[PDB]
Amino acid sequence: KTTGFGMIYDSLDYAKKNEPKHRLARHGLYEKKKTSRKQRKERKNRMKKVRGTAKANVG
Amino acid sequence: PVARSWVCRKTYVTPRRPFEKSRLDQELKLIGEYGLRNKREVWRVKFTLAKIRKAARELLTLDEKDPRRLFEGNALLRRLVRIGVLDEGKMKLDYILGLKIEDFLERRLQTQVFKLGLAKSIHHARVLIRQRHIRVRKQVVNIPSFIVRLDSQKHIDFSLRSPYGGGRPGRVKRKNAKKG
Amino acid sequence: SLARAGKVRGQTPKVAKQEKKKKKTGRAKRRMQYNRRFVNVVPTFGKKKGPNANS
Amino acid sequence: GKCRGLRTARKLRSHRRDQKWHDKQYKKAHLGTALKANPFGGASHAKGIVLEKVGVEAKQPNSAIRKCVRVQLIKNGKKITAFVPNDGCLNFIEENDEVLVAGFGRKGHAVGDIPGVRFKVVKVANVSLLALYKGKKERPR
RNA sequence: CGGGGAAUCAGGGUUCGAUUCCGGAGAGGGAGCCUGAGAAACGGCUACCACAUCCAAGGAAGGCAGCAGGCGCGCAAAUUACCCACUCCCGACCCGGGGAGGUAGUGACGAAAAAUAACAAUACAGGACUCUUUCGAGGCCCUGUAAUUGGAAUGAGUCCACUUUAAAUCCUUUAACGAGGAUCCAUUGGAGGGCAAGUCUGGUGCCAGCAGCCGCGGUAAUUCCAGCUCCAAUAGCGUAUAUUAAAGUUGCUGCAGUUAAAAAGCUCGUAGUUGGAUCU
Repeated sequence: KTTGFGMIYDSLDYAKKNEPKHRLARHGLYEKKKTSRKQRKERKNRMKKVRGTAKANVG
Repeated sequence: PVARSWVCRKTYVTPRRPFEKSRLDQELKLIGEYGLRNKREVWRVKFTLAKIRKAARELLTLDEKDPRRLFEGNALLRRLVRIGVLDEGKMKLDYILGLKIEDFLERRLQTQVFKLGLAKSIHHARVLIRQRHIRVRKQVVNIPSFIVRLDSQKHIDFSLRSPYGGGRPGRVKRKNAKKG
Repeated sequence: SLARAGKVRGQTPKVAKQEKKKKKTGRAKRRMQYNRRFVNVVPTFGKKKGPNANS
Repeated sequence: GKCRGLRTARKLRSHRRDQKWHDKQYKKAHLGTALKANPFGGASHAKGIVLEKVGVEAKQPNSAIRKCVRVQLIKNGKKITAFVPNDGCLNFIEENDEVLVAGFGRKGHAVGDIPGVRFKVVKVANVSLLALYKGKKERPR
């Protein structure tokens, strides 16, 4: 035997609203960002160092 | 803090005296009779039996109409009957103290495979179980220390995927038949 | 005075170990120990011989 | 004899601790003067620097020279004598060498023929004397 | 730091508890505050004390007993990895964030399971059943030596794929390859006694050394150094140290005090301990 879990939704709209994004990405219905954690942590700190509309310039 | 459990036991005790000839001979006789790997399997069965007898001896100190004594005693008696060590007629708390290590060693999967004629030796039985040729009811069991329940003994089979079972002969026969 | 170090170990002639067949391990070794001590037993009137007894 | 009254608890426990102080192993463990006289300082092992090589003469019935070493421990600066067990193993030791030392087995008591040695050399230049003696490893310098 | 608890243990006990749960304390040391419902808060501020960074020499900025990591210290302890998918928490919030936590890496701390081969035929060898006065004659099993043969079953590994998962890895499931002893070769200690197993052979000659203890070694060494053989445990086994049982050698259970260690020179006496019957 192989034992797993399964779900059948009523429509694709409810499936998109109620599945986790990773089980939607296994069917090609989601695209994850390619940025890692450390890049956006360091970007967040770097733009924490600056003030105002100049925050959007750094990156 | 982590989401991990740290509960673990030791399943045997090392004996008090290291070199006593009577104990060495008796343990080697057990190993030869039942085809065991080392002294630790003998010590493990001995420790299990000692735990059972300590539990029964703790139960016998209470009054005969005590609720804990009755409940735990029938639980222990049913557990020892189900593995086939006790019998239905002698299902009493006093008979538990009359149990042997050789009583528990007959209930291993190795011994039961050897007794039912599936194997021609006790060492051959241990090999056959380890080689994934033996199934119990429907599950393939790879462990020789598998204690066979009384209702589970009547159907021990050859695990149809095995060469001795349904089909698909193994590596050696496929190589030798593909010579010419 | 005196106090040599490694005198005898450096004196003793080097004898090479002979190449022998390997020993069985695990359950097979215990099987061989059981079959040697309890199965093919030779009766003895007083049993004064050990396993490593020579001469 | 002993007091056996129902109210003699503090007499019993006070006399117990007072006569407990008369036990030699208890006084070694709990007075705290042996722990500060111990060079290892409550450690299984210590690491030191070889100061010199010593021939220690064996006690009266046995005639031998045991090869020992005077070492100064790194962590407290105390000086000890450690025995180098096997034959030819003193030749693996040079002066001003880094050496791991353990006790010899009788808990601070001298052992066998050797007068006044409580310690043995375990490792020389961070490689074991066993691997050097059996020739499994090589020693740096 | 204290508890929950842990090791050991007949019964009584002894020892441990920095350590993931509950409580407390503190963020280099002291001290004083602001904000706030809540802090005498330190990934807030202000000082002094001790350290220490950038300087253009005027000034400016500090606080890993958080996560990784480094130095130092030592007998003594892991990656400057990936994710917020799970568990939950915070926010104006179904949406954002979390080195909390999760997942991998290192990991013989410790615990559980468990390989290193099994079988068949022959040649010797035993022990049994039948027939024989016996010798013997057989078809009944067993055992290793097999410098004897034989094919069968395999997991280790190699490695498509599926499954796992946030993405992976691992485990599991599976194609294909993968086993005859010079291999896919099991170690660590020991062999006088305690304590299981050699008065074997060679070398050394109170030397080198072994030896927890008793002892061995000074020319037949059962103890050193080796070879062979044997013994114990076995993927494990030594050694050092702390501790527990052995220890009825701390004795409440349960020890002693003539001669072995030990009762005060003697009496009085307070606290302490103990205290005669007797009431339906």
